[PDB]
Amino acid sequence: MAEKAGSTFSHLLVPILLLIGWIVGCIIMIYVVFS
Repeated sequence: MAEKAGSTFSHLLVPILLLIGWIVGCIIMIYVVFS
């Protein structure tokens, strides 16, 4: 979309945080589900 790195990182930053949150939640759920 934007050749600018700053903007590029910001654009991907959004989806990066969302994806990370899902991963973290999964790990936790497993901990609780386990015991």
